[PDB]
Amino acid sequence: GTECIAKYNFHGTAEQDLPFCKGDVLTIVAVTKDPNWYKAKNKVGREGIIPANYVQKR
Repeated sequence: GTECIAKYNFHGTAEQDLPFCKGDVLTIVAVTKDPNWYKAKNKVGREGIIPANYVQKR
């Protein structure tokens, strides 16, 4: 997985979203049908969909 850093706070929008905080380090675990959304995983192991825009590659 490729690590990312959250640029902003994200409160989910739907059941499948992965909420996170600015500064958080996430690992993109998969790409989705939509280019603006990725599936990632956080520190404690939770997974969900996040916006490609709120996150900074490496």
